[PDB]
Amino acid sequence: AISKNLPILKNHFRKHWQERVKVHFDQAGKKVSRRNARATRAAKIAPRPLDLLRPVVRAPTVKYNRKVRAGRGFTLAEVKAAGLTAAYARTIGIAVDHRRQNRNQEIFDANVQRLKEYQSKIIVFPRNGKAPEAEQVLSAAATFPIAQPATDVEARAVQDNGESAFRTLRLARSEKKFRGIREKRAREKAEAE
Amino acid sequence: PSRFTKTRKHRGHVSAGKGRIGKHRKHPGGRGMAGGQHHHRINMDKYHPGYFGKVGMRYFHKQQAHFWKPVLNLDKLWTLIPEDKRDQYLKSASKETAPVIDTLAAGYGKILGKGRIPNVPVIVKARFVSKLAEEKIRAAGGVVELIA
Amino acid sequence: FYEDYLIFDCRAKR
Amino acid sequence: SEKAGHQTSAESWGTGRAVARIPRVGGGGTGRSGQGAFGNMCRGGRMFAPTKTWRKWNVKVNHNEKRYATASAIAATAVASLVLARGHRVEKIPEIPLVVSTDLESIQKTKEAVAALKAVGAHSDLLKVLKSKKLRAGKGKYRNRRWTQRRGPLVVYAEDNGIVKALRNVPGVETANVASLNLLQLAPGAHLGRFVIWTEAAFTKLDQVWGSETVASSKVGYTLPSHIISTSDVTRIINSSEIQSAIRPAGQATQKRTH
Amino acid sequence: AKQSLDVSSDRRKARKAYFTAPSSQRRVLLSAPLSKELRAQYGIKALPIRRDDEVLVVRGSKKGQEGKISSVYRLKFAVQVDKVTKEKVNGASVPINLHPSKLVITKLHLDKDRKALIQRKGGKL
RNA sequence: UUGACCUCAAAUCAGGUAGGAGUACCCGCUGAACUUAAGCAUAUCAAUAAGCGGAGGAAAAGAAACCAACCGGGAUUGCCUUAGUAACGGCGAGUGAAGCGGCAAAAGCUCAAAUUUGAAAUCUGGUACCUUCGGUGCCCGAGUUGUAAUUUGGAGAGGGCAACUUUGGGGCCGUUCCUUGUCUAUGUUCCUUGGAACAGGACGUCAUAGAGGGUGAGAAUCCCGUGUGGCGAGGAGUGCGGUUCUUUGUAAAGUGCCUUCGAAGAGUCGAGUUGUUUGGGAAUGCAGCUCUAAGUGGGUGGUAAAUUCCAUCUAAAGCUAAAUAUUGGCGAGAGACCGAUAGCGAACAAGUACAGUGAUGGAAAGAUGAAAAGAACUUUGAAAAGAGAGUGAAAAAGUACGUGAAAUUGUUGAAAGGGAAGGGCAUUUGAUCAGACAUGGUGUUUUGUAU
RNA sequence: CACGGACCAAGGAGUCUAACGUCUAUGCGAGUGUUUGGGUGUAAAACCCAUACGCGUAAUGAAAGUGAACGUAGGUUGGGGCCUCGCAAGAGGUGCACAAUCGACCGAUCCUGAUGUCUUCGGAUGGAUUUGAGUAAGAGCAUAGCUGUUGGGACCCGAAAG
RNA sequence: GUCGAAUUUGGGUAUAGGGGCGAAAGACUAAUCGAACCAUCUAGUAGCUGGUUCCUGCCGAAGUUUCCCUCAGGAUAGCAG
RNA sequence: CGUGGAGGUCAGUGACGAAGCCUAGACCGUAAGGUCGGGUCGAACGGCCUCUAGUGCAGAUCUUGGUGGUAGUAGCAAAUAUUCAAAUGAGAACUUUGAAGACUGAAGUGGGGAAAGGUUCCACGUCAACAGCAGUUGGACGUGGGUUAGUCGAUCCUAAGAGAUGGGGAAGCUCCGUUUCAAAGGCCUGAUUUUAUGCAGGCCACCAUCGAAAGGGAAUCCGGUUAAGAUUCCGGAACCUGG
RNA sequence: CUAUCUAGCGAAACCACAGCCAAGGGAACGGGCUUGGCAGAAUCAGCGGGGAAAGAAGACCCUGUUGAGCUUGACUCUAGU
RNA sequence: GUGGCCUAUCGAUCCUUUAGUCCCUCGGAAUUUGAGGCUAGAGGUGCCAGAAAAGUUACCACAGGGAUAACUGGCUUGUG
Repeated sequence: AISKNLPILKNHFRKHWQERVKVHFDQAGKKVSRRNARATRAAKIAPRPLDLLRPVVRAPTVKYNRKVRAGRGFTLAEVKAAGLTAAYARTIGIAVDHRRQNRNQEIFDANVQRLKEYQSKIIVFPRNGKAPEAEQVLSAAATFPIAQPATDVEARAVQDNGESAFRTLRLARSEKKFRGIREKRAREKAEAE
Repeated sequence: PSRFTKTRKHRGHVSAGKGRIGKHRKHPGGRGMAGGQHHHRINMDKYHPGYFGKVGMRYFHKQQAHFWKPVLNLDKLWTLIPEDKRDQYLKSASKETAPVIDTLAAGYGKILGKGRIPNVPVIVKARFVSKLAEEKIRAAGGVVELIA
Repeated sequence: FYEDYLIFDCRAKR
Repeated sequence: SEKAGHQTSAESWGTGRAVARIPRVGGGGTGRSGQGAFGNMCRGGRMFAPTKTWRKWNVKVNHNEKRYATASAIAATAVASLVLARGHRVEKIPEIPLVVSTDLESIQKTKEAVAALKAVGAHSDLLKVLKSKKLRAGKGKYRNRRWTQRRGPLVVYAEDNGIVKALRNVPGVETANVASLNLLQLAPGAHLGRFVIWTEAAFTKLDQVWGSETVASSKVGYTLPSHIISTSDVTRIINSSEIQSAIRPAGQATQKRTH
Repeated sequence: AKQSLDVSSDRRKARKAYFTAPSSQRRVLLSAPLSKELRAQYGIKALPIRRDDEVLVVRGSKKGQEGKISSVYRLKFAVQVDKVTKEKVNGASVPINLHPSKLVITKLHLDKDRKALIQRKGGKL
């Protein structure tokens, strides 16, 4: 069972796995079906673009916070600031997420400008008459792509003020480590008489 | 495939390369890593030492994202710059136009000092750095500015 | 199917 | 079928009945009763290692290797030593790579399309396909593979305005766009040197599609594969001048039998 | 070749469709071509055959014999003609089952429905 | 005395509804052991099989009492990855998720808790009529122990001020979708073989049709079809595209500022204990008992507890497409699959025949020939059948039928043979058999005058 | 004087998979991997593609955490090949890989504990018969194949049992 | 042997598998009983036996070490390619 | 080396005969195996470069099928027993008739039934298989006919027992229990004379149902009749129930 | 009455190939091998020396890290109480 | 002089416990308990490279063994 020098393997095939083996022969036919469904939905919503406008939004999780990303909806404050309601926006092609909140003016302003560009880029046909032909597109996310904000410039001058920037991190670590002990020593000093 | 297999060559030969005495049987020593403290102990102690026991302290709900700190050594540090401008910034060994290098946006978390950048000034935007790395950068004439 | 009875001998066997 | 061979309730009878210990079918009155069961050596049985659908059917090939191969296959179109080796009947051809006008891309009718190729010189390669229709030999005949035939040329366009449908019915003839260029068409059977009829627009776009020493490829990151040897004729290298300046004289090529 | 997804290129299915065909589809299967005279006179190439038509044999060992149809044996995929028979040893006459594809019509049996079918196929009468 | 209410009943009362089948996939309950650990008791097999209940074309889940600790994200589902990781585990064998990120698909919402109180405004049923998937009127009834309007936490409501903005429903005809019908090219021209030409050769034609099948042998061109387009028929339908009639509405909704308010789910959360379960570790979830809350409260924040803060949701009520699954059913298309001891058990009157008290078990069995033309007739015989004749391309195809192997047997022929036969090296004997014996050559003694 | 075999036909036993090891071939190369998916198509094919993700490029400690040049990226011995002298033999110089060996560097452990300071923080410097699956002008990634390993019915047949 | 009864017997009826019934033999429970039969889990496991399908060419063993509830087996080193 | 299939080529072979099979006929190869000739046969098949695998049998008390020696052998010997003639027939140890001799010996080899079987009953025709020899015969084969009830039985009653309802358990398939902690139903006379059946009275309380072709039980016997039916049909003579 | 012979009918067990001995050696008791003796078609009835005759993967014994039935202050549990 | 003049006198993982550093962690941020870790020992496995473990079967079963008994035979011949 154990034999010559080979790594310890962990193969989880002690159950009845060969009752549950899903080989995706479906892949190509299913891609075809996806494409045809997209085309069908398009034909049903013939002027409309098959996808809503989603916002630009900053990612969680410090691994990814450096990156911006597409989100769910435009944060009722943002649509009010852009000058229309959520119940009307949802009918115009704008996704609204009541449960996210604005904590940053950069993202707020970015999504607001996104909404303005959208409102200028679209035309909304009246409920009455003409149906003024408009040669539909299929991606709002392609028209309004998600743009990574530029953080700085390519070249700058050097501002070296001599505190060495590893000492900095080290002292931050130290004061976070000994915060509570120091507050306790201060309390006990104040306790003196 | 089947026809470059030695099974085709074992045809006619009785035991199929498995022995007349030893007789390929089902599981003549166990199944799996059985016998590790027992009849397979020598294999385990010779080739997989440390397999038995426990060594330290647990971590419940460990996410491999608080530990994201991909490292970059100084020896590279210009691979982050496109080649269209590298020679320019190197021959213009100049302050007041020194290039800024955002390692985080490139996907790095810490800078390390393996070896020998040139003597050009550079601004390095990093989350963390090492002592020797910063020493070498500002010896080349640049600076590190911390970010998050 | 058949279990004939004459092959059964324990005389002189043991 | 996973059920195959196992739709029975068979149990070995054991020892003491003067029969092999294979599982046997119970009951009465049938003929099947008493018969062997469940085993590869047995009739009505289960085959050994029943075929599964989670066999690996398709294969990853690296993209740059696919491209190396398609490029080599294209390059072998410009070599008659390889094109005749496949039996494409190009001995009466003036030159290869054979190129024609872009007016062929706009032909709508098969009669006009085929007359063009007759005039160009593919007449023999078409007639070969007409002459080579034979029944298949295997059991493929009653598995929808009843006929075999050769391939004619591969016509290559840049834009289609009727030529695909013009040649859709002609036996052997295949059509392709320059951007795709199936290797299954360019090196059939893995035998290099298919006879290819390019158009001028295709023959021009081929640089845009694969690149050169001066332009880009239209495939991101793709540089054509570089040679490890400058020329493939090495006798010329050996005999040029400088080696021969350095070389010791030769022997007689069949040693004298001494003793 | 075939481009439709509703059409099958399978020997098994096509042969089964042939042999398990009902009498209404076997009528279409057992069509015969017209002679040159009738093709020029009606503008038609073929037609489904029936019982009082006159016909001429153009393949086989009965090649060259004319005659009127006697019965369309659709179950046998065949046509029986009067004056085309096998004379047995016991002085009997057994009709010979022929295929209409090996036949040529010289004279039609006409009716409102055949005339309509012809006009539908683009004929002139 | 009479008439009501509450509760409980009966009626072949008036109208309806549930059951059973199928069950591949789906929601749940119950619930193993074989097995692995080289023994075995935890563990694993497995939160599986069997068993029970209940659904649909999908189901379930689902609009956060979520994830997080970020510059924060934002219903659910599914795929790549996370990860064979963190963790569990006689820390042994072995088991083992989730957040992040990329993508597919995307859709959001409604009740309870409020006095309409200047008017139960609500609703089933019956009945008459009508333009009938229903509507109008009238009449009983339900219901204040609360039916409609208003609101659902993202908010919102009651007053006060101010302005603006936007609306509904039927027809008709197309389009869409489904089912379905019909029509739309080109040789059956010569010669040979053959029983048959669908083969071979020659000459051609059509090709957006050289896919496939049939036909007396390999058929684009004989037939059905294929390819390309056209002409219809019946339906479903509000999906939108035009036209037309009704004007819905002294109605409804949205929006700004000020003010007073802002109800928000209890034998539930939560705790102890037990049991089970989980990767969940001082206890992940579920259930049982016991205890049992609160309202600047409660829950979560993956090490129990006290103290102090912070962040984040808002349970104990509820609906909702799509992406996802699918050995079943209906309908289609394909295969480097099997090719009648194979492939489904079943290519056939197969879940048949047959066995068994029963549950249950469970086969074998394909091919004459193009066409029965399936052998008229004569004769021997009691007859079966034979010999002849005859059909057929063939009876060396005669329903014991395509081909027709071997074991095994018969006849004929040859050969040998004193308790085996068989085999090897070598030869005799007998039988049988392959190969080289032309070649270039002086040459014309030559006829056919150059052979 | 051990087991199977009366005879013949047909059938009949190291397979496929998930993850891996060594070796080998191919492509690219400090990068590599198109095929979850999107586009596209003569439609399960072929062709094209973004963002991520995986592996590798940094190890080490249980962890907090820290994190690879004194030097021509070291010295010494040997080393193919190359250069110079030589008619050659041989002599010298440079010496990749590779082997051995003494060192330097990174991390852990044990010490030493500077300027300084929230006077309890910080940890410079120099060490050590200690230790690492490390550094020292990167080699890997993907695919394919033989062989081997583990799990799976697992080369075929085979229990008593539960 | 027994033969007017603790008799013999039909039919109906009850008792069903760790259960029944038993004047007790572990006897009977449909030719099945020291735990029936059917199907499924199940191709249950097997360190044990048997078998394991073509030619040629080159090379060519071990039955020994240490450990193992180890002694009919494995890991390990050795022999071989 | 060989096999099944796949891409490619040989514009490969082929109804003027593909593949297959037989061939003490030939040739090649160390061999695996290849090739040719002949005969049979009738429709497809191969060489080379590559791909692929359900790929090569002497064995597994292997599987399925088929066939042998054994061997014209063992053997077709329990139940006392057959014989002669004729007829039929192609043919007679076995069929039919007759004559004779025997047995069962009324606790029968008789005559009837229950269970079970299911048309075996009976006729006609008939002998390929079956009847362990035969066969003109048959429970065989083929074609047909045939079972008549107020009284015989079932049907009805209860037995041991089974089992709904109400209710109670159980996650549940279902279990308990059968008069139970139930509001558990129907019978006579009428009274009216819109009239059909309400009200008038009164009575009554058991509390499903199933369970016996041998228990209990309303009533039929003779004679005759068919190839085959009879307490059933005909004839005659009776009886019971209900109205 | 069989056996026996005949007419008709017509199996099975078993079978590597087969069937003369002595000794020798040899898996230590050979039908075959070595050495010798010997050895003449085809056969019938009987027989029971041999074929280590056939019948069954020894049922005694041992081994198995295979079981079951039964017991008990074994180990661990449990309905009930 | 790093125990006994020398050659023998002894013991893994997991679990518990103790000593040491008074160091790391309890992963939203702190203090104090508690818990977990790192380094070095003890608690013991004598079948001593370390399962947690009573019998019977004259009712028996399976896989196998001539690796292994009970007969003959054969080597031997103590004993007879």
